[PDB]
Amino acid sequence: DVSFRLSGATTTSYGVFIKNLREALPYERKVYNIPLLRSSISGSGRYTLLHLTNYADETISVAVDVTNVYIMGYLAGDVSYFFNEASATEAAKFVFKDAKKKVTLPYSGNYERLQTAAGKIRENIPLGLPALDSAITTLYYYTASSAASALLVLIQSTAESARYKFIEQQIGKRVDKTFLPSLATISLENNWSALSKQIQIASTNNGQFESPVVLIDGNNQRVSITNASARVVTSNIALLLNRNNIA
Repeated sequence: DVSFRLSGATTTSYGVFIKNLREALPYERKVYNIPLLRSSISGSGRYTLLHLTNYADETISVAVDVTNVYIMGYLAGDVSYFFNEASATEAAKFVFKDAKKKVTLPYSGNYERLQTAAGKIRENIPLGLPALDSAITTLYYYTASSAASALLVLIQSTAESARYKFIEQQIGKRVDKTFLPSLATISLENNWSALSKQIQIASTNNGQFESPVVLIDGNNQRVSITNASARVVTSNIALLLNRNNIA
């Protein structure tokens, strides 16, 4: 398990949290020195917990599938909450088994499903440490009408930062304020599977992608990634989704 406390949080402590998170995940090997997540894992071993505490010292435990960094649900005291989808329903057989009340959220963890539930797209949902604190509080008290937005903040602040150094850096920089994520940040999130697949193909194709991955750069400019020498591959992506889990 790994923990992150908002009270006393700093750019450095957020980085340490993300490093601990990445290191809590088992990997098959490294491709271009990037950890390759496992194809599959048996029962309980497939999940890990992140204990997140807000400024007010209230904690939620978040269940994460270690093969894909997908969040399954979370626990607040003795009430558990799981996404309305197959993966989460399976996770519930193994995690938070003794919760006294088990709530099924009215949506899956899919970005589009969450955005529709939140009534806002990621471009307009603030991130940064104070945002993560607000999200934790919202989830701890389960204010239903704000939960989808809180989950979008939570997912990006844990899974997306773990997957990309760039995202980790952006979120960790905002300690006493919030910010709206750039199209580049969102582009990274949307293309994690594609990038993961192409990097693995490149490893046995002389660094060449079979199919280009189109991303939006810092200047909102559209760019096409086609090989393992790109900066996104050499200096950003921190975890790779196993090709076996990519359709």
